[PDB]
Amino acid sequence: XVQLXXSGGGXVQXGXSLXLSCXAXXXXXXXXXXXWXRQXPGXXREXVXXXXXXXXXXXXXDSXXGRFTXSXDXXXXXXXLQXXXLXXXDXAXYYCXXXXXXXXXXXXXXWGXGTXVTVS
Amino acid sequence: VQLQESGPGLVKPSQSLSLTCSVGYSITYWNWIRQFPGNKLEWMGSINYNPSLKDRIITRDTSKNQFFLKLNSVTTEDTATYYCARGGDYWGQGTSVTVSSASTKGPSVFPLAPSSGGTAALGCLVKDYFPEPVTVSWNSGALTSGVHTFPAVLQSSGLYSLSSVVTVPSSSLGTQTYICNVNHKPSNTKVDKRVEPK
Amino acid sequence: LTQTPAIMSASPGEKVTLTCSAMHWFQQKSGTSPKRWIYDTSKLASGVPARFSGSGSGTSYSLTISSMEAEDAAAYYCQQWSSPPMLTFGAGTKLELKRTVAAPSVFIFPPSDEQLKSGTASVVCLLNNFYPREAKVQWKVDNALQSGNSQESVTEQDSKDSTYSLSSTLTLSKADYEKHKVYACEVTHQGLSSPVTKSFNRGE
Ligand SMILES: CC(=O)N[C@H]1[C@@H](OC[C@H](N)C(=O)O)O[C@H](CO[C@]2(C(=O)O)C[C@H](O)[C@@H](NC(C)=O)[C@H]([C@H](O)[C@H](O)CO)O2)[C@H](O)[C@@H]1O
Repeated sequence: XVQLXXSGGGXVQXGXSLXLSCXAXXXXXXXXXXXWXRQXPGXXREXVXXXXXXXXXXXXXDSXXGRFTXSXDXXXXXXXLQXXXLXXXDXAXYYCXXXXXXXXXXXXXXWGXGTXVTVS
Repeated sequence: VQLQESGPGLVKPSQSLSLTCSVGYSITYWNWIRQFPGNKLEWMGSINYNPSLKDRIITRDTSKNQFFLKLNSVTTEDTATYYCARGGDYWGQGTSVTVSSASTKGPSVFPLAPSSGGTAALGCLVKDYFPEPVTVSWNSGALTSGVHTFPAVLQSSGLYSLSSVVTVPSSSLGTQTYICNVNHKPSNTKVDKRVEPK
Repeated sequence: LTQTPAIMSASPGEKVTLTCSAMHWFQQKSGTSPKRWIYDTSKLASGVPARFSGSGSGTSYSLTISSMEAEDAAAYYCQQWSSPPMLTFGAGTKLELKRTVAAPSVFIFPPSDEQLKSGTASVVCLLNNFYPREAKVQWKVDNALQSGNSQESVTEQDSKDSTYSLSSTLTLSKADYEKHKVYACEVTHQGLSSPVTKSFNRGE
């Protein structure tokens, strides 16, 4: 039943910011980690960031550390990825996924449609 | 205040475990506290008992300023690191006690050969030995970078098994020889096992 | 005594709070004796840096670090004394150093001929240098999920790169080993978009 819809992408200049969001439907996202990954046309999906359950903190990939921030709104059943100091190397389709394993092993069974972020 | 534990590190099941603690301060609470392999701490008792163990559990001797622990009818669940302490401010170094029916046995060292990016992994499986510990080096100590020697696991046979692995450049698999040096003193066994790619 | 969280990951500089729900606090680093760290709820023991503090009352107590330091990574146990005379510890909270996400490197090793001559086959799966700690290793023999016939062990957090490593051994009889073809270990981790499978064919 679960569905994920990402939004907030678009064309941005190098060195600016973005606030991508992902809304969850047909199920609550309060008891599960939400993870952002990204993919370039001819490449594979690389991990970007992860927000575990509240008070279980967040974790990030090396390429986005210090520049990106993940957060959650359990009330609105949504996740958010803040992207600052955007470089052109961040141009990709950003997907959001739900980790089905409550023990955070990342059973990524449900994925979103993704949103295109282009930095130029 | 200094406390030191002493006694046997290997006791047979259903036999008796006796440990002595040498104490910088007079005895007129002094506790025995143990920590299981799972890192759970448990207060057993004190002399100037825990209901979970009161039926089989502490004396004292003032001539040498020592107090002693006596635990009878031990099982494999009693394998633990035992500490003596004064209240909670000064702890001893702790002694590891293994409760097992197993007999001394040297290990078999089998290769974990590298096969088909630019990083390859190889190693050695040190299997079916008793008791702890073994030591593993690589190329007589010349290779340390990328080495991971894992904690041993206790198998259902009652014998220990561990692996020691190392990651290297793939281009070095044809030019560099890799030998793991395993030492098990209780059985006086020493193995130099060569790991060749497959 | 129930300690929260079970594992705390903190970057150098964060304010950290470990809660003991129902105070004394002991610090223990791997292999060493526990040391009294914060006694009588808030009193600092000898040698304890000023960044440590204790608070709480009644049914909730807390140990607080103002600014995390690398040397603060350790297990922290809360301990209480009740006068039914009982001295009780908590399960402890591991305070580890947080780093960037690193997916494990997966390798598989078939059994050697030497071990096969003895009637046993050990297949080894290595997960090298990953973070965070949580992962899942699934053994599959000709796509059949294995259960109750494997054992794993994990290294401590590496002092250099702050990663973990895991080794899993699947053990079978030589006969049961020769009854199948494809041996695989499948790894899931939060740094992986899809599970990583490393496999081999017994005859090759
Ligand atoms: C200077 C200092 O550190 N004082 C401590 C210490 O005081 C000891 C006291 N003067 C004495 O000699 O009796 O310990 C105090 C805690 O005292 C108890 C407690 O009530 O918590 C006494 C209990 O009898 C004792 N129980 C056992 C089984 O030993 C416990 C126990 O030792 C601790 O809980 C272990 O951590 O301590 C107080 O901490 C003073 O500040």
